[PDB]
Amino acid sequence: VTLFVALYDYNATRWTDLSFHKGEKFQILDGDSGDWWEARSLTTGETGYIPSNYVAPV
Amino acid sequence: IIGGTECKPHSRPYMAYLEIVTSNGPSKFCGGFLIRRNFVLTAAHCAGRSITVTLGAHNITEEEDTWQKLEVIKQFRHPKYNTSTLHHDIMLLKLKEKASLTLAVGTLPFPNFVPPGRMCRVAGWGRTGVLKPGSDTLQEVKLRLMDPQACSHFRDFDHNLQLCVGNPRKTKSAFKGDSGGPLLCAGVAQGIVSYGRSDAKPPAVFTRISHYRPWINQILQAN
Ligand code: NA
Ligand code: NA
Ligand code: NA
Ligand code: NA
Repeated sequence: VTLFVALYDYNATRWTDLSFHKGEKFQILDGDSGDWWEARSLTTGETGYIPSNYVAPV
Repeated sequence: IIGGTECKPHSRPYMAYLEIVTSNGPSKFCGGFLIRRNFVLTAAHCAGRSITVTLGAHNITEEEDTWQKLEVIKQFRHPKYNTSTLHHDIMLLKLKEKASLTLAVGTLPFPNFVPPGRMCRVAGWGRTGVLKPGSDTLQEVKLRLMDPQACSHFRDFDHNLQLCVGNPRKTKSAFKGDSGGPLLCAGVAQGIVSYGRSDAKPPAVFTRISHYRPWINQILQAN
């Protein structure tokens, strides 16, 4: 699996979101169903939607 | 479920607890409801690589004889489901075989556009507060269907597609872990828990089942 890294901090506004900090790494679980991607944080192990433009491949 | 009460055990025998797996990392959890002996309805955002459905549960942390655990063989996520807005947050799950009908396990098969103003009920095993764990026991709460204007702050909210649920003046609401669960109004499933504010302040947003009835009917007839 290819890892993704947060380019900015993000604070959840919906309970289906993940919050995260710049530098945090993710595995992408669903990046194929819209511009928000279901992600699992390697820091926290939590899963949720993140805005795709906030991350880049590691 | 925030501000609710523990359900009488097995009083909502259609309720499904879903455990959704993805390789390596920890699984995720949602609610659902049995609408046919081998179909569960739930939210599209609950999808994943494989799903196990637990029926007949009250305290989900303690196995008992009422439990029926079934593997999902096919996920039918709504084809227009969009992750940015969560529009069309609805999915049918085909089970590997039929559930047995018992006092604790039963279907809620479908029998109109539901207007604002009525009182409805939602149940689930989700968090009982922003920072609370998921509930051991099935909880339920009575919530008001609001005017769609009560959900204005979710800019993409669409009254044709979604219900606006929970008087903002109260703390009562569905929350994390309740996704996929049914909103029943006068005993009929009318909504599916979809999403709400990170701070749990109601109203929350539910999929309006009436809009998807033809699609549901289509999947059922062919499967
Ligand atoms: Na999450
Ligand atoms: Na969009
Ligand atoms: Na069976
Ligand atoms: Na809107």
